[PDB]
Amino acid sequence: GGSGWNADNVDPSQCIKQSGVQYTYNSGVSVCMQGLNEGKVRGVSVSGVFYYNDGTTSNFKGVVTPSTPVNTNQDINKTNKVGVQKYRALTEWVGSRS
Repeated sequence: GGSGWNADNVDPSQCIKQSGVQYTYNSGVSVCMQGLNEGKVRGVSVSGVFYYNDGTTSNFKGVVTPSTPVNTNQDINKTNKVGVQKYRALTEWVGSRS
């Protein structure tokens, strides 16, 4: 039987918003704390990759929690020197499978 709310009907891309170069958990949204409050979630996993025209890629993975933010501000001097061509971010629910 269906239990009602399913973290599957909520996109994790809207649960976490990126500000400048920082990631923060949006607890101001009832759905985001709905799963965290029931203990069916532990937060949202976010990964970021910086593509450098130098043909090199860096990948930093971390978990965004209302108490632990993730900064993509890795090496801006390298990016300001050559710049970033494509930027990709992946967001998945962390906790119960599916």
